[PDB]
Amino acid sequence: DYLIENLMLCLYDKVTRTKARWKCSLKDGVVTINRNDYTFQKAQVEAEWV
Amino acid sequence: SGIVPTLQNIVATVTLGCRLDLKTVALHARNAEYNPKRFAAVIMRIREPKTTALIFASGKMVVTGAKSEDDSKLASRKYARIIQKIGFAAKFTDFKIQNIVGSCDVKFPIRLEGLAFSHGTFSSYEPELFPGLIYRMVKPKIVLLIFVSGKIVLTGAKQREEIYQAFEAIYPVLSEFRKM
Amino acid sequence: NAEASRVYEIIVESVVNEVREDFENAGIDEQTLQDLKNIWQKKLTE
Amino acid sequence: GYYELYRRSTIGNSLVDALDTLISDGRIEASLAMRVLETFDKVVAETLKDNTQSKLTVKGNLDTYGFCDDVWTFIVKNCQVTVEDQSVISVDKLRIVACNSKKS
DNA sequence: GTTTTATATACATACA
DNA sequence: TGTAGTATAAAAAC
Repeated sequence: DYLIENLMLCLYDKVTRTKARWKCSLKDGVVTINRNDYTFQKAQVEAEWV
Repeated sequence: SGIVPTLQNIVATVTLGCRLDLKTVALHARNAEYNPKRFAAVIMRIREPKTTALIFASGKMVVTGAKSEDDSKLASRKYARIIQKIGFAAKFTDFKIQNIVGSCDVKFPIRLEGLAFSHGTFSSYEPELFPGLIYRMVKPKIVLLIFVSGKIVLTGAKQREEIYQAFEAIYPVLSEFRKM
Repeated sequence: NAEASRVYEIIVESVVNEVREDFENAGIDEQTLQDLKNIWQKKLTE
Repeated sequence: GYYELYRRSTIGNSLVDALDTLISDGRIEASLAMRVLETFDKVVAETLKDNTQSKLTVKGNLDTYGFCDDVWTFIVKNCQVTVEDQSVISVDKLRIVACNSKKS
């Protein structure tokens, strides 16, 4: 809706957007996905807001 | 002509009538950005009508990206409701469309240099700077960007009929300077 | 996976060793510090 | 000067719960637990910076995003996470909370 | 300086 | 070496 678990906790170096296409350069993080944990030096996110 | 410009972007302003705490808005509305080091406003987006709003502490708001007058107003009302729901005494007053942008294609190449020379007081063409010819029309008061490809951009309108009349006025000129 | 299990082991071992000074400043107990370590690893395992 | 966000990770949550248990049994005071958590904040930051090498790629639909107080929050749906150090993992919903690498 | 949108050139910077 | 970000060019609000 309009007003305010697999969770990634990290730092961001850069976040950009062109039209509805978002790109995020992340680093130094930990994430739990489907009950398994991963640590990472870098992560790149490419997501469409549509 | 039988060519009608397609509306591409409409910018409108709205007065909500109450001051807003921007951090509170950002912390309660989804798809909102508040970075005061960058711009003193909350930037918020909704998917339908697909638009972007700039929301200020003064309660003034700018809504961009709509393609029709109806969508511009609907989107604006939606942003107002979101703010209202967060708890602010926001109202929907003085809605006003400030700018309408249109575009079209005459489907034939244009001799931009010859057009610029003949209409020197209205034209600005420096291809090494920007490839389009900037035409400042007097009546209606519209600015057109004319490209070699025959694609045209029209902007500065307060109502869509100005976009339509500006294209009608420019069409004979484009044909006059058709390439080869 | 190897990297994550490894990172967690590093974190636990480093935290435990680095808070021994704060623990002693509060006169806590070495056995209490070892208990923190074990309960933590246990709940991590759960 | 270290972010407290990692306290929400699995390892962070486990430490909080462990500390709470000792407090409840009257073995340590909340003041010491706070110092322990502050050290955890620093150790996790230094370990994730110096002891990781993997690179992840996350691709999917951006459901929601938000930025406030130097923190970006994103909710990505139906995404694929590629882990490289050959593994492709799919997730229905992933919440990402990221603090500015440049701290203030 | 932001934000949106059509339009189009030169030049930068990655990467297989 | 051919595929895939910056800069250049109406209107309001701050």
